[PDB]
Amino acid sequence: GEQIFYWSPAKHWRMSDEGVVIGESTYTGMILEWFPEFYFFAQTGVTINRLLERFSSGSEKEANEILELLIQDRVLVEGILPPREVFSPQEGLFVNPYSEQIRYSKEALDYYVSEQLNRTHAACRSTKIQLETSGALPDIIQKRRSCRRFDMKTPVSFATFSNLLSSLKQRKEDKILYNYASAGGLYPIDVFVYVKPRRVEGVKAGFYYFNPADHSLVLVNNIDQVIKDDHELINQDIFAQSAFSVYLVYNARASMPKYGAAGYFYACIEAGIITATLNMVAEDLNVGLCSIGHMNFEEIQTFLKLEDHQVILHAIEGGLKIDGAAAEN
Amino acid sequence: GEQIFYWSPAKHWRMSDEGVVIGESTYTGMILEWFPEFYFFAQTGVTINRLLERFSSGSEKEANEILELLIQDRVLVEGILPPREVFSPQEGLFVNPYSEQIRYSKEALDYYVSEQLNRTHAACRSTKIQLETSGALPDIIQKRRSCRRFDMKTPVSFATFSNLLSSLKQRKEDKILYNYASAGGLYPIDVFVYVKPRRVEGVKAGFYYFNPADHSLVLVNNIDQVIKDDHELINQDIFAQSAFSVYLVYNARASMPKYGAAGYFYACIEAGIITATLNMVAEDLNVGLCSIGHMNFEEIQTFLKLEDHQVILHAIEGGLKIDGAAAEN
Amino acid sequence: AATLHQLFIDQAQRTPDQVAVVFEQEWLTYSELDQRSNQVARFLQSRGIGRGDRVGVLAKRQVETIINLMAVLKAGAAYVPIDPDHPYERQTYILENSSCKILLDSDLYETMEISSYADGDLTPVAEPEDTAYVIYTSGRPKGVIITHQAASNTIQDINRKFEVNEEDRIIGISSMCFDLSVYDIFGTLSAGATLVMIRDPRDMRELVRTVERRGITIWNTVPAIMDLALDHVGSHFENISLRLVLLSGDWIPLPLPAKINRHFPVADVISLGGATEASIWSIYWPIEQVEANWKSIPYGKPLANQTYYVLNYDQKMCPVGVIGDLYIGGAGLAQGYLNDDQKTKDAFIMHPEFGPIYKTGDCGRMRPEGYIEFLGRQDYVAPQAGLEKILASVWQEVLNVEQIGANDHFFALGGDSIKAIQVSARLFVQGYHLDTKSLFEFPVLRDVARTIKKLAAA
Ligand SMILES: *P(=O)(O)OCC(C)(C)[C@@H](O)C(=O)NCCC(=O)NCCS[C@@H](CS(=O)(=O)NC[C@H]1O[C@@H](n2cnc3c(N)ncnc32)[C@H](O)[C@@H]1O)[C@@H](N)CS
Ligand SMILES: Cc1cc2nc3c(=O)[nH]c(=O)nc-3n(C[C@H](O)[C@H](O)[C@H](O)COP(=O)(O)O)c2cc1C
Ligand SMILES: Cc1cc2nc3c(=O)[nH]c(=O)nc-3n(C[C@H](O)[C@H](O)[C@H](O)COP(=O)(O)O)c2cc1C
Repeated sequence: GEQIFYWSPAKHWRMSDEGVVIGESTYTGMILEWFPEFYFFAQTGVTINRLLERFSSGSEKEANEILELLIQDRVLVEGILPPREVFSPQEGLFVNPYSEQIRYSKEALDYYVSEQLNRTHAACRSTKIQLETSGALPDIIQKRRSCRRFDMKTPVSFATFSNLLSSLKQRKEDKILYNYASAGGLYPIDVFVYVKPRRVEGVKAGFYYFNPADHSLVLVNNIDQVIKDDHELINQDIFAQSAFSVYLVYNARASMPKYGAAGYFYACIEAGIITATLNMVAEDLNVGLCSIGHMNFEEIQTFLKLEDHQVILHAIEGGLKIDGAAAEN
Repeated sequence: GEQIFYWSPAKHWRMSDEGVVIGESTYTGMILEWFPEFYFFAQTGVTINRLLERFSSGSEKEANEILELLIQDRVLVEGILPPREVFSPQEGLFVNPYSEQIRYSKEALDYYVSEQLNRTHAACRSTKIQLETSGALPDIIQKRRSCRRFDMKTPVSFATFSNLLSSLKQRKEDKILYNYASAGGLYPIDVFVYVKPRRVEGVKAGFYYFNPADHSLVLVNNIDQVIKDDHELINQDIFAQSAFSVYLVYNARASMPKYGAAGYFYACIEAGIITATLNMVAEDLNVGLCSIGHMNFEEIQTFLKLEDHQVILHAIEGGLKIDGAAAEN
Repeated sequence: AATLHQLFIDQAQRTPDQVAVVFEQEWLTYSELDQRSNQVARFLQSRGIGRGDRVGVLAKRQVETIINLMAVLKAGAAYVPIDPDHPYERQTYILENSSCKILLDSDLYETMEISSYADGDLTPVAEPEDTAYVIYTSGRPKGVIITHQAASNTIQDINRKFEVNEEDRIIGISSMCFDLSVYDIFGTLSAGATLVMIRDPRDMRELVRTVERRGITIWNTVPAIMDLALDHVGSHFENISLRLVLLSGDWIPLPLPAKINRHFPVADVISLGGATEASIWSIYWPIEQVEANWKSIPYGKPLANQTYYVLNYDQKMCPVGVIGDLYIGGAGLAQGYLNDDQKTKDAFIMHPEFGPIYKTGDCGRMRPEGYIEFLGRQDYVAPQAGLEKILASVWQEVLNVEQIGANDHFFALGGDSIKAIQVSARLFVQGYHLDTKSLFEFPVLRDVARTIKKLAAA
């Protein structure tokens, strides 16, 4: 009945004269005597109570303060890590040959980009095969663009919204089938949608879980809502205009029992497969989409009532494309 | 001029009575005195020579043996980790409620799958909106299947092969554009192809780097070749029949200077975007494709002469679809 | 309108899947609240709790408190709310003075395994003439006996005059030891609306975020809460979810409707107040825009089923106005004070030409425009840093002083709760956007300065 916490794989450590270095912070007080044994103990999975019995030796108020902070600072966690924590140690392994001003200066970035778009692999030989551009590509692939401004008046028709979301549904035909691929055919991505008021015909505002087996939306949360402060500054106008928000969620229980940790990796790939699949059906239906890399997923995860085995990988904003005005409603 | 090695983020540790536990192995000998300070020293990046000067104190042959083994066992690494090492610590965080026999028994798996395909999110309310299947989906999306047997006689026409690979090329139009999305428009995935002899009109066997700016293949390696023992048993007949192999490679230098570690995550998503985009152009051209999750990427990475900042994320086998026989050539 | 718990049961059958009450991460639907209140009501009856009894409840900001309250009413007994932050000696006084049998806290449904009791309907016990709750005021404190018939009349007319329905969402700011909360709990439920509970009522910044995050539509507080909250609000803020503002308690400042109209341009703000000694409310007067500005805001007309009088020394109506004492009558009147006959005989009296009346003690006059105006009631060293000086200056203007020691407790100058928020509000406005609470937990002037400045905006 007690919660079991594990040491986060994303956190690396060191002992110090100052105190216990964990991540980018130095800690002081009781935690100095508990350590380093506490590190060893914590990878195995331990409760708050067991930790207190083993380390308290004194004020249980003094012991609870350090335990409360290690959980808050995400050194002790209750379930699978979100992607951003998974990849965080990689910064210490990548040697950056450019200046930081690429991120702070539009002029430094515009140059870094043009250099990366004309890059080649260094181990290339002096032979070439010029192919042929003569081919024709489907317009749904070649004309897809990221839409960051939407028609905020015309509601998405119930037929249009149903068609877009039918790209993700099941198909019974001697065996369950989707319209997109999935490592091992396990399809461990839960699909959620947030709909804004009056922006999708037939769908009241709120968070819904899309059940691909029924082809139905099932309400999760109509009380809370997504706001602009949940989004990065550069994306707040994208969200403001959009009719709905898609959230791609990895269900570890639908994957990891078979493929282990690689199933989490496969679901990140599958998220892109879903994203790209979506953006084509959208172009067929004159719906625009734009992928969102980061946003306050800690809040969205809470709104959707996700369990310990679910983490949000990706978000997409969507809506009808501009072409004509309408009566303001 | 010396190589700098870092402690692998994928490796966690503990001190022991037996010796130094690193990963799933216990180590003995000199390494016991060097530790734990060696751990602290190694996250910062250290050479073999500097390590010897600091820890040798004795037989430089005895010091080199332990250093050679920590590099071999991937505790000390020279560059970014491949996806499989990135995600490996996640096994200790996922509590599996099923039995291991899902992986060993076709009957246990067939049941686990059907349970995961009829799953729902647990926090669902008792409201429902039945949508509409009445829509029509493009055949290129709805009819794509994973093709694991190919026409091994009819060569892929040079026009067909050029059209498939034109999905990944650049488009100059006031600004460089692709036919697929990329976080920050940085497009950090290098695309490589291995072509089998006589299976693609106009393309001699060998490893090529696809340059999207020229729309050209540039040879990397015609000496080596991919063989069936480089593939998992369940995939060897897929590879045997295929005309070519696609390899999706993350170029950290084209991404991480801007987005940090999240750019590695974004490239995994982008790999799926590319994979899915490819599998549709293929269906338009009656080419079949099948994604490959794992394979001996350590060898392929070596054949392609990848640098420290490049790792292989994904592989795809491709070829013409069966429909009619031909003269054996 | 029968009883309070019967209005909830009837509506819970209409919209069983509608959210009944939300706190933070777990909330109860109308069917869930009905099932768990039935289970606890049966548990109370197993302890001999029935008609005529009184049950003490702790007013913690948790959804379990809503279950206990509804379960006490379903058992036929009245509930007496107890403030958990009150000292033990004051909590004990009310419990013994009210003759309560037991005290219900949040440790009950899980502690007593009440999930095993029956969750079905219970054949009714309480009648509209029965006592629904006794609430103590003026802490020494005196309890007010409100019946079910009385509490339902106030609630039924608010919801029907303002069309409260399922789409409404009420923010639960007022503590349950104050009679205002009864509308936030029972008035919300009788219309199928949702109640959002607030963890800390003096966290003005959280109150603002809660209104925007959860689409709050109804605001029902003392006007002091709205005026203090809008002083933690930027000049470019605007919300369109709030549609009804019910203000009552203490005076109603003139600059406040200007703030309410500019930040909530769609909110129908209503100036009211009805004395706890009656059903909570008794007067109804919407801000009818503003075509009149002088020095005071008028009270209004009787809400419904209630009457108002400006009486002289022989209990006769003052002509064409005439400032005098204020009396009320009607279905909202309480039964009396619990176990105090002297105060009951003086406050609740019989009118020579009309039904019973209650003496509010307030003074006022009937304007020729038909509304009654409220005319009052009772007749008879040096800082060590630039930041410390700025913080002292705010203490100086709010508490009206000159120079203070940094170690002078914030209330050495008489500082209370309302002035504590006023201090941090002015600190918030000038660019110290941090902890606007923590004014009594940190006596030192500097300790507050280290807590309010730095970081701030972003
Ligand atoms: P700190 O931690 O202590 O800070 C928090 C505090 C307690 C300061 C603050 O958060 C707070 O007050 N919180 C409690 C919530 C709340 O609103 N409590 C007030 C009780 S509501 C109840 C009061 S009453 O009207 O019955 N009082 C009766 C009496 O008041 C006079 N009166 C009220 N409104 C009037 C108007 N508009 N005009 C003239 N007089 C008014 C009358 O004399 C009346 O008889 C209300 N809601 C029920 S009526
Ligand atoms: C993972 C991901 C995240 C993105 N996030 C944003 C974003 O936050 N804001 C934005 O304006 N565009 C965003 N984009 C859009 C692309 O970075 C880029 O602008 C464009 O999609 C490249 O091709 P396109 O312009 O044809 O769409 C994102 C794309 C991807 C793949
Ligand atoms: C990342 C990934 C790896 C896959 N690896 C294999 C594989 O090794 N062998 C195989 O037969 N199919 C493989 N597949 C195919 C799918 O797991 C699955 O069989 C099929 O694609 C599901 O839809 P489809 O049958 O319509 O293609 C892979 C798919 C993905 C997405």
